[PDB]
Amino acid sequence: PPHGELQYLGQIQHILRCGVRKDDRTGTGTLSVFGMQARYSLRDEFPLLTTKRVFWKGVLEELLWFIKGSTNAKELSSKDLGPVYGFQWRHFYSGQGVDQLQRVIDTIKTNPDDRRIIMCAWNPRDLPLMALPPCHALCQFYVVNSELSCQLYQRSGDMGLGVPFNIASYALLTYMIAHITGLKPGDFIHTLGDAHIYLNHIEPLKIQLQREPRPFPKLRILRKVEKIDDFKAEDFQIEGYNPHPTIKMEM
Amino acid sequence: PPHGELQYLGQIQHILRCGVRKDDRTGTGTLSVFGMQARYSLRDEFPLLTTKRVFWKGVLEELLWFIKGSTNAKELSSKDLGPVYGFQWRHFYSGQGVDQLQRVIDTIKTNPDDRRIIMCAWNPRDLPLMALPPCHALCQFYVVNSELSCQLYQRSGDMGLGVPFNIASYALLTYMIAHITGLKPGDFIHTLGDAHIYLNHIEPLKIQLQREPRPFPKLRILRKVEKIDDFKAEDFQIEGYNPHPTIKMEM
Ligand SMILES: O=C(C[C@@H]1S/C(=N\N=C\c2ccccc2O)N=C1O)Nc1cccc(C(F)(F)F)c1
Ligand SMILES: O=C(C[C@@H]1S/C(=N\N=C\c2ccccc2O)N=C1O)Nc1cccc(C(F)(F)F)c1
Repeated sequence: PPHGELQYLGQIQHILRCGVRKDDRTGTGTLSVFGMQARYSLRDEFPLLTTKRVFWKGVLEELLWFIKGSTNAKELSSKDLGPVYGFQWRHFYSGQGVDQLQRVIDTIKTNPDDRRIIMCAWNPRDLPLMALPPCHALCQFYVVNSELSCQLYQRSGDMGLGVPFNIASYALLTYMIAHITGLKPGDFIHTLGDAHIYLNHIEPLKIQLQREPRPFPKLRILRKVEKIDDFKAEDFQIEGYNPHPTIKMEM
Repeated sequence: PPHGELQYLGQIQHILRCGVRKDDRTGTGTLSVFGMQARYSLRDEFPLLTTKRVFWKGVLEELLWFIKGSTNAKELSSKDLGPVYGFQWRHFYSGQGVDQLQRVIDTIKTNPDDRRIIMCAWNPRDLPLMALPPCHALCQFYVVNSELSCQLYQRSGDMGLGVPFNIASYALLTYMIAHITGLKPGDFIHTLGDAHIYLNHIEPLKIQLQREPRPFPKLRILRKVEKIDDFKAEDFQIEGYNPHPTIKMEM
């Protein structure tokens, strides 16, 4: 079985070769392809990329912050709001609004075959801009044979910085939900609309491309946890993570 | 360049071999895989499948009906509400609610680089069921180099009946929007969550698999059209459609 990270490497390669020039909101140069998908197994492994060191601690901490429902930006001082944007996962507050995350968990428990196990995230800058603002990301969950799978659709994906961080974030989220629903993690599927590489990330990425992936690490949850709000950073241990060196993509 | 329909055939094959048994809402047997994607070129061709005759007339007529915003079910007598569900494309009436379709068209015109060119469809049975009900489908548009591309994400896809019909529907929609925005059709990308085959469709599909695709036909728009509401069925001509025989999938 080939290494899942090869998908990510192949997508970078594909964008470098066939990507077309396209400006973003601020007009600052990307190579762009529309429509991509990769599948990462979560079965006795965890897709924390190995061709560069991924900031796992920030992944964990930021996900925990989102599961809390916190809007205090400084409440996230664990030592530009993207790329996960989980601000409306819990409320739209101790009972005000729909709780998307809790609804996902309950549906998985009350009707695992449901095709509507879906949670959305919005870029907060979009909210005052218009009514019925489009989500930045939709997350769909899926259960078969006691395995929980997750598919993330992002309307756009920064391949150098955001994507590897998002792969780890939603994989971690899936591990958490599986844990509290008594299921085993299955697949994480990552699907993009506008998949793009910033011009200034090109050379660093060309170097990363020449690196050989190493076996993905494992994620262990060290305690028995009951409710999604109960997880702490200390309950998690990444083991066997042997990545190539950090790459600084200069945003 | 291999025939795009081969993607569809390969996905059927993949579901037959690796699909797992999963019940739907009514509990009536499918083989299921989670997460799929196919890309169909719209450049001087139109992805109306050839390994069985696709009911083009119903495709066109139903899309036109949705663009109208009609809720009179009998208003669609052009001779179970799925699989497109375009009921909220225009209103949520001559000015009441967000007009998703018109907003897509305007954004394409006022800011073609926008990553938020998105329109959603809901299964109407979901609406009274809960607040913030998940869409059945999200449709994202994308513009580069005067080409309009479209990606449809469906939370679930009936591979035998719904999928081929949806491929033609969203391809047609893309042709229409391109026409009125002065762009050329690019790619239609079809992405599924729960991609599935009903048990009773298996044998018919196994037979369809042994059929060789023929070149896709072309779609011609016969008149110069200005606003999306102005299209009529008569403005469209499918040419060079030489499909294998009709296959009845017995729902
Ligand atoms: O600096 C960031 C940016 C993070 S990091 C990120 N994406 N990371 C990608 C990434 C990280 C490590 C290795 C490879 C990667 O691609 N997205 C974010 O929102 N977050 C942050 C972390 C700690 C503290 C602070 C604060 F609060 F601003 F000081 C911010
Ligand atoms: O019977 C249908 C079902 C259509 S057809 C469809 N999907 N078609 C798939 C398909 C069609 C032709 C060939 C191959 C296919 O896979 N989905 C639908 O909603 N629609 C219809 C058409 C005309 C008239 C009526 C009415 F109003 F009920 F009488 C309904």
